[PDB]
Amino acid sequence: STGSATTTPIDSLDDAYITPVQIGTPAQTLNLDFDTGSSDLWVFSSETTASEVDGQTIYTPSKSTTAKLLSGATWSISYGDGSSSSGDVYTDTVSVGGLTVTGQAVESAKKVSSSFTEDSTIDGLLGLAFSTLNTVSPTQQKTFFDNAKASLDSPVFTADLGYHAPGTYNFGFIDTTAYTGSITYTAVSTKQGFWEWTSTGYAVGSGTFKSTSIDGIADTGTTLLYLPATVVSAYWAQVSGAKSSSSVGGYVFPCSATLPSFTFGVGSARIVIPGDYIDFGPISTGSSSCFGGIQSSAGIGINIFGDVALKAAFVVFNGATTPTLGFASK
Repeated sequence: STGSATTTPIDSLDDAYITPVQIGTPAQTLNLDFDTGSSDLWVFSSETTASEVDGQTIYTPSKSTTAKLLSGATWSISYGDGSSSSGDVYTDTVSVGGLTVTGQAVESAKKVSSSFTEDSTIDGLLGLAFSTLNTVSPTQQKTFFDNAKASLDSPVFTADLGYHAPGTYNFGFIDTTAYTGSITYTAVSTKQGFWEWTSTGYAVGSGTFKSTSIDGIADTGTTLLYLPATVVSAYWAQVSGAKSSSSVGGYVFPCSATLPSFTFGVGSARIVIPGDYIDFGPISTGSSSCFGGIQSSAGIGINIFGDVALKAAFVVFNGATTPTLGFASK
């Protein structure tokens, strides 16, 4: 089997991407944030504290003939941005782009933090990291991908995120029309439960490539590119007037600037992020200070190849017995 679903930016900045997901019988379609940096499929639901729901579409398990309470199971998750959610668990039928999993754990939120409430466009998350990070207790649950894997034509999924445009998540096949050149594969460590890999270096604009190992995670659920302070300083030094602002929370730059590209290495291959992808617009409405899309990972504890980086590539998440990651230009 295979599946193919379109993923759409939630706003004009590509702050996140939503993908429609069918849950239950009859289908209830919710727009979920596919997150390769976490491993819980959780939704706004009929159980979510009413004051914490503001515009989201909810899953109502009592209206699904295939829903079953997973008795005694609870979940609770905290994300890198300080947001969180928790609740109980049902199993139900879940379909993405025509690919169906029966008995998928669907984690129903009883509580969500303010950032989730405030984002009316995101009805939940669908985790695509390794199932070892799943938070369900006392019986850990598998991700949608892990459940689907054995049925897929090939044990892979691909992320093809758009810049200010829709893109595609495919399951079970590699669309050879969706990228240019060849796919370069690179080793993955699953020791921390992430799609963790080592970039071979970087360049700023038309500058020379610096060969240096940068360990980080491929994370579709993180908006920006978070890299070591040395790398980030080298980038922003090429933008007149750019500075790190503790009050704003990162690097800012004059909105009048033209940003240089940023290149990262995948083995001997190179992925180029155009300068425009690094512009996250005014820090506040009407400001002439703009927020940068490349930020320091110092004090996160991990480097993160988030959407800024991933949307410049066609990315293969290879879930074979020894997982790997593939990157191609597009």
